[PDB]
Amino acid sequence: LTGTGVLTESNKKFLPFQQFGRDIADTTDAVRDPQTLEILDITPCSFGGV
Amino acid sequence: YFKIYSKHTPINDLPQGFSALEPLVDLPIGINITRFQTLL
Ligand SMILES: *[C@@H]1O[C@H](CO)[C@@H](O)[C@H](O)[C@H]1NC(C)=O
Ligand SMILES: *[C@@H]1O[C@H](CO)[C@@H](O)[C@H](O)[C@H]1NC(C)=O
Repeated sequence: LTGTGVLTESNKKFLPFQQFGRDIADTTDAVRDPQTLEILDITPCSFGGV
Repeated sequence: YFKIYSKHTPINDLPQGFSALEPLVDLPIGINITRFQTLL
């Protein structure tokens, strides 16, 4: 899963079988880190219209 | 290519209401199943 974003700690209550989460656009919203199963939120890097 | 899901709850003949079952396993076994039975 390639991408670009701010990775954060998250409160998302992933059940023990769930590996990643999605937004309604099908874009990934969170991931469980494969080497140590912390649940990371994914947010796009800070942006806006100029 | 086989799945098992489960749930387990205390109760007050199948009880009413709602249940959502988490996967226990995917088994990569690809076995042809048409028939089944239960151990007692
Ligand atoms: C991966 O390796 C690190 C360092 O050896 C270890 O702390 C971690 O528990 C390992 N994770 C898995 C899923 O084996
Ligand atoms: C499973 O075996 C039966 C005969 O024992 C056969 O009719 C059936 O086509 C087989 N299943 C599949 C997916 O082909």
